[PDB]
Amino acid sequence: DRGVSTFSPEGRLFQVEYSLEAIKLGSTAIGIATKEGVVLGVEKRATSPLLESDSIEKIVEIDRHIGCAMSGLTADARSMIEHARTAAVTHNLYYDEDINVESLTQSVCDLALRFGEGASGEERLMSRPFGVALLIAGHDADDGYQLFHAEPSGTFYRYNAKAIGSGSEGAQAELLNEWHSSLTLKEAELLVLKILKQVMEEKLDENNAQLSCITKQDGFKIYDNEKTAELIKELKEKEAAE
Amino acid sequence: SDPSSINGGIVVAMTGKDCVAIACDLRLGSQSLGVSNKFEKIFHYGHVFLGITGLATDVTTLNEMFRYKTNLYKLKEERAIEPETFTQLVSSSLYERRFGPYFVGPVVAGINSKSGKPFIAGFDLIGCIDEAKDFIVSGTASDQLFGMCESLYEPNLEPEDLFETISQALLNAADRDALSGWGAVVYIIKKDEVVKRYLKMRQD
Amino acid sequence: MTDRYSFSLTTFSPSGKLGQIDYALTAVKQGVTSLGIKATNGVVIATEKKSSSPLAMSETLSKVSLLTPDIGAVYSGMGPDYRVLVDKSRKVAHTSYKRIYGEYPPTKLLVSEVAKIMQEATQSGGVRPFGVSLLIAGHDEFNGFSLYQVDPSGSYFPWKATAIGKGSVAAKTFLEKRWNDELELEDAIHIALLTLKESVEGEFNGDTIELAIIGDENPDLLGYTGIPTDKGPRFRKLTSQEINDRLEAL
Amino acid sequence: TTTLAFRFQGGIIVAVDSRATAGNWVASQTVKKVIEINPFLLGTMAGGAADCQFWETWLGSQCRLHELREKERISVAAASKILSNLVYQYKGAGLSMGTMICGYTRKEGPTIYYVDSDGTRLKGDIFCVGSGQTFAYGVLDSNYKWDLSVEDALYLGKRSILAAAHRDAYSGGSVNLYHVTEDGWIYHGNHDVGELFWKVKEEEGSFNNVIG
Amino acid sequence: FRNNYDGDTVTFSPTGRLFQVEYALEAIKQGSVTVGLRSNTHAVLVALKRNADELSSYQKKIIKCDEHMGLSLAGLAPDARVLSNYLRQQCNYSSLVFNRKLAVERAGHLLCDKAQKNTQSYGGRPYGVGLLIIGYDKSGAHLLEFQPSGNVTELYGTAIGARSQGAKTYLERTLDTFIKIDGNPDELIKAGVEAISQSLRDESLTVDNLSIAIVGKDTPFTIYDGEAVAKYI
Amino acid sequence: MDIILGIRVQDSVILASSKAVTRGISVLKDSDDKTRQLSPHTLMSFAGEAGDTVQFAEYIQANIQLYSIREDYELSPQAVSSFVRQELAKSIRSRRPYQVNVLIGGYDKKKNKPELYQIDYLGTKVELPYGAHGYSGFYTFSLLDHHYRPDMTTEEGLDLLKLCVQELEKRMPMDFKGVIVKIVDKDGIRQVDDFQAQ
Amino acid sequence: GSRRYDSRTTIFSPEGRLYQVEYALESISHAGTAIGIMASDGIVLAAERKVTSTLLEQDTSTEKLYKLNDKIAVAVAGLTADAEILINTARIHAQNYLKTYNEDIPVEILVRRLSDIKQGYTQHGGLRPFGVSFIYAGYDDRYGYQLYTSNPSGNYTGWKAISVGANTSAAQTLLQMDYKDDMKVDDAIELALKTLSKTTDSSALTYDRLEFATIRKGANDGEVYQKIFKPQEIKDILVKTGIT
Amino acid sequence: GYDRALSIFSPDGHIFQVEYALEAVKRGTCAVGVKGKNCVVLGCERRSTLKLQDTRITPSKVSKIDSHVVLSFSGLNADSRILIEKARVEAQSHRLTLEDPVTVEYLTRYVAGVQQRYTQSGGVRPFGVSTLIAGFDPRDDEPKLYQTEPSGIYSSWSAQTIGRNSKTVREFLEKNYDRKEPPATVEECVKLTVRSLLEVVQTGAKNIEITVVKPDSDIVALSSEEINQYVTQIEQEKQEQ
Ligand SMILES: *C(=O)[C@]1([C@@H](O)[C@@H]2C=CCCC2)NC(=O)[C@@H]2CCO[C@@]21C
Repeated sequence: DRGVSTFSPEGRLFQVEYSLEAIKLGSTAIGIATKEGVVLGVEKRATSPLLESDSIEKIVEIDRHIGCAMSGLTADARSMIEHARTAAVTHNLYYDEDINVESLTQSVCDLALRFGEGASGEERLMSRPFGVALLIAGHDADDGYQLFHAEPSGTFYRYNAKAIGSGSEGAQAELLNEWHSSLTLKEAELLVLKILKQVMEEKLDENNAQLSCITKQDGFKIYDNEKTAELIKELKEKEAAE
Repeated sequence: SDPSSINGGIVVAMTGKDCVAIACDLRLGSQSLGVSNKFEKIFHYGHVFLGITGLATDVTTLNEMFRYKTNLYKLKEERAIEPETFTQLVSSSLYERRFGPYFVGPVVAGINSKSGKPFIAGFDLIGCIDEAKDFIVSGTASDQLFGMCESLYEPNLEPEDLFETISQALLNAADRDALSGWGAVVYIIKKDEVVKRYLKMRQD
Repeated sequence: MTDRYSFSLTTFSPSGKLGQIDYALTAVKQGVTSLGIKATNGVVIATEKKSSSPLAMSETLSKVSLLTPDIGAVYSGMGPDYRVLVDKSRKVAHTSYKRIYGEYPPTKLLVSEVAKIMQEATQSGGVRPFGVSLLIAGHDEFNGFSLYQVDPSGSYFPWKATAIGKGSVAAKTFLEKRWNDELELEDAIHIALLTLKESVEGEFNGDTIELAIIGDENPDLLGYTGIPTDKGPRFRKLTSQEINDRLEAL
Repeated sequence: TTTLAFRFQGGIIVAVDSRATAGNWVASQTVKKVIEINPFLLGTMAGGAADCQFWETWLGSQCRLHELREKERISVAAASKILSNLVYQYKGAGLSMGTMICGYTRKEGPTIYYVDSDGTRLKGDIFCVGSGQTFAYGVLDSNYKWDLSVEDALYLGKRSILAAAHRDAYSGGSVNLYHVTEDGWIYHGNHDVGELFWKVKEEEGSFNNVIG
Repeated sequence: FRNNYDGDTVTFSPTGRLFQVEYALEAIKQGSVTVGLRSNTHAVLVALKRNADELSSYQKKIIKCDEHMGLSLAGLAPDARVLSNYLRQQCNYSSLVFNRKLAVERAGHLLCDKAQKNTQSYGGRPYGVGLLIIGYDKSGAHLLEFQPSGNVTELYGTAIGARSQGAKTYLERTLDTFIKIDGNPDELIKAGVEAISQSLRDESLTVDNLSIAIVGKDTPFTIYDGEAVAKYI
Repeated sequence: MDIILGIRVQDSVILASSKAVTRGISVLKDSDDKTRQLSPHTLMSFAGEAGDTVQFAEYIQANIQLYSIREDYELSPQAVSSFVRQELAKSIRSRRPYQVNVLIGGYDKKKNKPELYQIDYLGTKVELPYGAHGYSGFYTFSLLDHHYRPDMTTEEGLDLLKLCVQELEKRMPMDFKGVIVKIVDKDGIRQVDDFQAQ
Repeated sequence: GSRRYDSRTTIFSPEGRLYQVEYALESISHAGTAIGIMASDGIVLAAERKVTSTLLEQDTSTEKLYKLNDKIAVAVAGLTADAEILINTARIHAQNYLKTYNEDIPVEILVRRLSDIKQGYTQHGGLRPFGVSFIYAGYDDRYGYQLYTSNPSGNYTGWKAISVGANTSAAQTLLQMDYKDDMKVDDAIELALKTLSKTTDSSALTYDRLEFATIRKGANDGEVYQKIFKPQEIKDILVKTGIT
Repeated sequence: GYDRALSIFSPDGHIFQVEYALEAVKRGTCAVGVKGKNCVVLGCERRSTLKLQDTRITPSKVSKIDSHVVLSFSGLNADSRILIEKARVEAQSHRLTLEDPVTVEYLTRYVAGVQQRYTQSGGVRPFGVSTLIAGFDPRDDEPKLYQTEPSGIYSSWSAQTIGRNSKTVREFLEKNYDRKEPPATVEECVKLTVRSLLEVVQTGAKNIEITVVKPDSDIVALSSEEINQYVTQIEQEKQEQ
């Protein structure tokens, strides 16, 4: 056949590219970073009405000051989350402090290209790249609030706002026009709630969508359904307002 | 300290006319404390008999090991193991643990099913085979057993006679050993049948 | 470096055949004929010494090998494969038996050991099956005389008489005609020589034929005396001269 | 060293001394002998400072990891067994630690677990560890009641350490108090034994044998 | 042809080529441009940072390996992290064990040898990134160009990445000029920005878009980004 | 060492174990239960080295429960004891052996008979009407050798033990803080909460 | 590299089937037929020897019936050599169990273990599976007489009567036709021979082409006894049952 | 030694070996689970490609991981055993170290992890199995029902089915299961389960087995009669119209 870490004639790694495709098929995830916190929202997208929506966990906590959202083959994200939680906790044990959001992200991205059938560079025992992208958001004293997009390629970009998943090209275009350096946390919330509604196949309600944020004061929190439902109602009103 | 003097016990085997006998006491103690008066030290796999003195846990482990090995042997060879062969299996199994040996004193007894010839053999803890024609002793009262046997023994005794001889050897030797006694059992073996008799002795 | 062939090279085809075993058997088919016959008091195995050149010294190449003092082997197929199989067999007779029980293994068990070695070359990663079929003849106290055949698959079966290789079909047929359960060793040797003649194209004498027997104990071949229970090997390769003497009464 | 921890109606009282010695040398009179695993768990340190400090801080990291993984507060039983099993892995290596793992969970209520480097893990109501333990036990055993008030309980612990600080040459410095409630532990100050002794003597009338 | 001889680095084509290696080199060309040039007192790295969206950051392209050494990358970022990390260890080793700063020429040899191993064995893949190493050691200022093929060359200046050829011709021209910008970092840096803008086309170098790094005689390898590079735009 | 006693009567096995846990100069606990239920009809008592004691007991418990789930069946007492003997006989020749002695009392539902097994840390196993570990046997065996009868009722067994515990509380130098008694029979394992004065 | 020559013995077909297992089963279907019939007072194992000659030594032969334990035996259908590899490990597992618990291994536990080993070659390792199917006839004190079957996939099931190898469809239909819960060993012995007799691809069904074994609990004893019939014994029972 | 990447990505972003693993599940006998207000019921259908089996010994479809949790599945039988064993082992280890039995979600997340892992490790193919895991968290009375698949993904359901014709039976459940009023009885819950299976089992008294799980390790499997009784009362519900 062909090696799992082979280069295409264009200078790209097949498996990594094909990986990005699976990610495109995943549920939408959006992140907005403001000077008042970072918001992270996702599309639950249950496959049947019998599936209990709240058992869908696409937004998880890394540490009190770091949380993340996922899009793609979600099962592939578990070992990534584990590695992240361990990395942040370990850092605290060694340095009696919080791990910087960038550092935590870089650690996760280090697993990324550790795949192959015997690549001469160490002992990368993992048959294929991860099939899921991650939005890592957090806060730290040196660079305040931050949003990162970690891909199976091993590269991670910092964004003021970013969307990954099925409705990303569309949603990202929206974020391009909506984002500005002075958004309030509440604005970002509605804004994320709004874009999700535009790209989601289903009609967005507090059961097929979920919000969350991370603030320096209270850290990472996942908004419960009641809290979001109200924010949803508030959006419908401001939209019908003009 | 001495793994061979913790539990106590003895075993003795003798050859007679077209027969062999193997006997042992039934004591199992923890130094001065008597713990069991039913710890038999004789086992058999087919028509081959094995007595074992020494550290009780090893006596138990070795029996379990030889059962295991003689079982597979039967399944592959499609016949029961013979005295001479088992003796070699015992030897090599013990030597395999040359630098971390089982603290035991094995004794093999039986009659070759094809030649009818009687057979007994002893081993040190690391497998050295002692193949005597007369008798073999083992245990905390082995010195006494050597004395008893050397005097009481004579060649070609009949089954009924060898029984008396081996029993008197075992009995009087055990009574001069603090760690032996509390019961005894004697096996009289012939080509066709094997009788097992429990003896009556002091219980102190 | 490092053998990275950790997967089987012999696998099942849709028809359920195991290709490499089949091909190996085909290689056996092209090999020089060899045979074995069991008598009431012995066994004989024989083959043809197909000298690959007149400059070659046929004696320096034995197709009939002693595995234990009471067991011998002969084959048909790839000579180099046979040679290593004999080395491995002689060693396994020791490591898995003599060093444990203090005596040589009985024919069926040693055969079983060889068979296992062959079966593994049929499933282990990175290898091909052995391209040979062996005929092993031996004797042991509780089983008497026996003759076995071991094929590339690792399968083995007991025979009264049989042949393998080039003219196996013809030879097997000729054997079925002359074999009975009352043959004496000499009779089997005779029948063996006749059977082998039909398979030989050119010269047929004690220098072109290789033949051994599993029979009585040869105390003269022990090398020492003093131990009553040690009487000598039962395996004995016949000499060029010994064969010719019997060819005259052909 | 003298450390104690006891269970009662209002939760758990934890009191320790703060002296560090190497032979007859007093290395410190202001050492911390209580590790704040996290806001709900406390650990006492007796024996080797490095060993206790290191593994109890590590315990903290393992508890945190548990709560992230199970989205639920770790039980005192479970936290104590993590330490216990770690320590048991090193049995024979020379670790030296006598410790009390204390917490208040909804599921268990007030819970104290004694854990030492021999691998021993014991659940109990009252525990005293250290070269001053016997002194503290004397005071504790005769005044302990399950229905003690949080105020009196705190004092009993403080007094028990005081008794030990006085008689045990390897105990003293100051007393560190802690009250453990289901909502977390509450620090109750650092009481210099020096001043505490004279004060207690006068107000209580005890320590009559000492001239003040 | 090619298709049958490009499935892995362990295969030579009928003409003696190594396609996987060549495909790797392709990843560099697709990378943002970066430039390097040195006088006799300093060495400079000017790199164009590329952004994903206008809501994204401009990926860092310069990495410090020690106080006297550093590099710029073009291609797979992860591979530069690995290679620079290895360079960091090698510099660290030289210091700890021999109390000696690692020679820039020696670093080059070490990078070449690490890259070569990934082009002769089954299973691995060549590194897909180009590197420009600058540093001041016991023999002055230095600039090196590293190619995934394992080829490392010492130069006065150069550029790698998309449209790199612009800056490269400019430098090959300005040579006699900048090679003498001794004792004046600002002049060397400006010359670097002038070479890099020779590869622009899309936009123009902005504040959060330009990245510069310098090292020399009495200047520990330091990196300037944003406001700090404003005085060069 | 602690007190580990066992007596097999007509239809049950009774195990008595001291409640004290002493660490050096002080008795840290006087309510310790030195036992683990291996299965509904099998109980194991233990005494020995500080940490090894419980770690071993719980390790054995885990394995039996796992076997019970996998096979949806309860291993016979004899089976559970051979498993335990082997575990200790392995340990005796390892880097750091388990210094634990145990008594295994179980009711064989298939044979409908109680069984008592004594196994020391070396993997020495024996089946007895009654047994003990440590010094305990020294003070009690003469009493059991005297009053023991194969047809004793559970009530008679408890009276014979009480006698043993009294002798122990008289001649033994240490205060083991009384014992916890448990009965194992056809209906399972139950604890005699009233022995502090039975 | 090597990848080029890897058959990939452990992957799924687009239909979710395991190529190798399927092909191995196909291989097994050309193997001599083996029958297993469980009665109220025993179990019967019978097998047809594939390929034979006048010169084949039958007294010293065994290619289908193997003793695993003193209470368990198996009938083989497939590659003999592969079977022997599995049989030996099965024998070792039985003894390990015995030494650990001092009780003979329950029949299902041994079967599940052997099947688990087979299942392994199905999910990892890159090796061909064993071209073997077993019929297990054994007895234990928890379920008494039991009859099991395991194939290349690693699946196993219990039966009152069953067959493996060639013409199993024909054999199964005939068995399902005349089997009765209250059968007796002697009845089953007869059913077995009749079934093989009608499914043979050979002319007649003679003794030299059969192997026979029974696991009974000899009333005059109280223990379990396995009996691997000898040439002459098969020849006899072959006449009695009316097949001469 | 063998570490070939069997589960890799294809151009369209799919992992065929995992995809084909699902196909093996579709082929397996149907399985269903529905949770009542105070229990969970697991139903499985029995094949009939061959019938002359010994039901006493032939491996049952519902397995107990611990005394309070059960696991059923659809797919390769040989594969399910590996998962069941690992799950049973992890159940004991959890009790040994946390001194508390596993929650149903925990046990599920474990099994799922093993599955996910087999989708990106060299030399191994994914599990051709999908599972339904049900039970009651220690000291809790709220019923739990989870489902896992080859990919390693898992989630909880009010009711769910897997295996052949699961498409059919799921529909039945989607228009016969009200989250507002879940089968408030062990009886009416078992009935709804039997009804859902009859949509695909086609008259199979001996082809339908049910297991009822109640709080506090109360688990029991119904007998042919008990079930057959439910079938009977159901065929009448139809005829009576
Ligand atoms: C008490 O246990 C003690 C302390 O020094 C020590 C210090 C900090 C935390 C752990 C406890 N340990 C010792 O080894 C000395 C000598 C006697 O006891 C100490 C005072």
